[PDB]
Amino acid sequence: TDNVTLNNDKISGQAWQAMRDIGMSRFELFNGRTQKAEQLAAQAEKLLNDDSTDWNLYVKSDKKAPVEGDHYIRINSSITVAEDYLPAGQKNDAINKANQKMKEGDKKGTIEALKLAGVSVIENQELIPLQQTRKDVTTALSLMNEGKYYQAGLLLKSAQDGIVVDSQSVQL
Amino acid sequence: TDNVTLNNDKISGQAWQAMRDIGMSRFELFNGRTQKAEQLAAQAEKLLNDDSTDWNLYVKSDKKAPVEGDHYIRINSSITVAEDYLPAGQKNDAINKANQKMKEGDKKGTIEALKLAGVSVIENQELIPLQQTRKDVTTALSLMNEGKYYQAGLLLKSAQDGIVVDSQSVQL
Amino acid sequence: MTDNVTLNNDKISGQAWQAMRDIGMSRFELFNGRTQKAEQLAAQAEKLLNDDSTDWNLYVKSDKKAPVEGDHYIRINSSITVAEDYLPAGQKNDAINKANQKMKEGDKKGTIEALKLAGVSVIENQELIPLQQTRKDVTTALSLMNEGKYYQAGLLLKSAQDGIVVDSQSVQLE
Amino acid sequence: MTDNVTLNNDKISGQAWQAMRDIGMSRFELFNGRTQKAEQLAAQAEKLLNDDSTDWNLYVKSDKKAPVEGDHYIRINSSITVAEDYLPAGQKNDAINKANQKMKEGDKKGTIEALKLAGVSVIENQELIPLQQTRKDVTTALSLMNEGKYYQAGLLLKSAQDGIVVDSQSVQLE
Repeated sequence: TDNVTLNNDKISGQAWQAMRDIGMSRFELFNGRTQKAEQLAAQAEKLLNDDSTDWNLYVKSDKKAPVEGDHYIRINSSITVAEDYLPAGQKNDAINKANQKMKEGDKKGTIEALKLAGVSVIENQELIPLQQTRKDVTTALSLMNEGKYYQAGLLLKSAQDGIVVDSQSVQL
Repeated sequence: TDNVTLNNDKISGQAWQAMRDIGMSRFELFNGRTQKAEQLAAQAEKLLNDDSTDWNLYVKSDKKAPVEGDHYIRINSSITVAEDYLPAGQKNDAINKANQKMKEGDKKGTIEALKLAGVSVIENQELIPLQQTRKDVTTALSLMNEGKYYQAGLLLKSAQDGIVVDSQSVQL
Repeated sequence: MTDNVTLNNDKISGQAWQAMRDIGMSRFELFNGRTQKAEQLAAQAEKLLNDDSTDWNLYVKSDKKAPVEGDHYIRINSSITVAEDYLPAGQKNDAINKANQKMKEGDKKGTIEALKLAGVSVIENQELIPLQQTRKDVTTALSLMNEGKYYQAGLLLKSAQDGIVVDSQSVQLE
Repeated sequence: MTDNVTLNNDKISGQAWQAMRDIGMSRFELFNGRTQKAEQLAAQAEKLLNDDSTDWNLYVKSDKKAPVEGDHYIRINSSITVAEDYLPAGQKNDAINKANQKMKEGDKKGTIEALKLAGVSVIENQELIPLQQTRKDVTTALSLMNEGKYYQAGLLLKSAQDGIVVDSQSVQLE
């Protein structure tokens, strides 16, 4: 399933699951189960090339991908808080306000109430370069079809090293 | 589903999925969807306390958990290789031997052939303390039932910081 | 503690890098029962970070909004990630030789182009900290140590470290 | 570069820590078109790691099998992870005060017990490297730099860094 960032940008659940599959496929090479490795690599190839999927939904438009003509897409998002010192009594009142804002679904009000609590919020967006990752998966399957399993492991690993984490303060 | 380490120790797919749920639940707090946060926290509570599950299957017996009477369990495993220098021609022959061993399902022969290629293999086992994590999830749900959403976020984060990565050279 | 530069020649604060190292060591010594050593380490970080003979604008990454109003991210480290496409070895080894010559020549843009021909993409990982927010964490951590509130000081030092972010960007020199 | 100790008082190599820092910087300078500076950094790491006036046994973590036959993991850094159970604040703040006094007193075992009463578990993260395998990576990286094979040298420096492992263990002093 798809999730969303705080600014409501879509996150690809399929590409996330394909990154999980790629990592398992590499493990199964070393585990001596080469056919399960190929199946896992194939599932990631299908997840990443699904023509039903609208891949433009997940593109992070303001980040230049390594290869020309490629794009980064979002595959996960997580939260980092950083608390500054505040007297506990004034912080508690501020957090109470934040909690009511979360219950109200007010995202911007949540960030603002948290700011008054000395709390800042970073959003870490995990990204992959879609076409680079597709090419890594396809060449890896080609190497598996040649019996070059270690070399396929190298390509799968490369796809995983292509993941970046873009950490940005929250601006709504 | 369950996976296995190289020595064939079982890995808990449910606890893995509960760690993924915990992290999403914390995000949804900040995202201002407190009820989806509670549902995600509840799914992790059910995954982690399933009495159908044989939790002793996943225990890492030789690692002392923080809290007394608790145990670490395995929730993931991945591979790190470290290549030493070898002339390319003698390495290629060694990798050929390794690839045939992987095709043969011979794990120990794979590690040995890889050694002759200058390649060593580390297994990173991701672990969680089961009862500590259960308690974190339950208190977090209690705090959500009191409307203390930020404070529940703290407990969910603590569960995630409890994850350790045990990296060990492969011995079969 | 001496400065370095990114691939684009932007300055990197070695003082700020050393403060973050001291902050980590300071927190450890708290739990190690050496609070006096913990304070000297945090005091070292505070004076590294607040040096008013240093021109902190040299280190700012201006295209990144800091969490706290009026703050800025500064560069404290740069590292390299490569990603290798599969290539006919002869074609790759040939372009690697070219990229090696460009590195000898000090030709950064030639190095990136040659590595492209070798199927190699280069990412530059810039480690950043929010300057003023980090100074405030250290200063208040020091106050807490002087008040004997050692566990609480460790909380603020940890929070300073969690402010470190890594900006991974594909290399574009021209 | 000076040594420290773990919570259990086992020695930590500051020389090895500094070599790993130099190895990272050396790889960066390769791509930065400063190969001469890259070699000096790797040469610094090699002589830090191979110092035969240093007693490398002091740093060995004997309960951890290194990947290569006859090698050993050595400690290059220690850090702290805490995990806090939810506790009635009054009960927690009370035990934190006790833990703060134990840290002032330099009483490591008292600090751990007091923190337990506060719902706080302490993990010590020990960063390790395989000593001989790391020396070999650096030495051959230097050879590759002298042969003008700069990209290939970066491969070996990267491989040295990927040998770093973190042993996270709950704190047990008695």
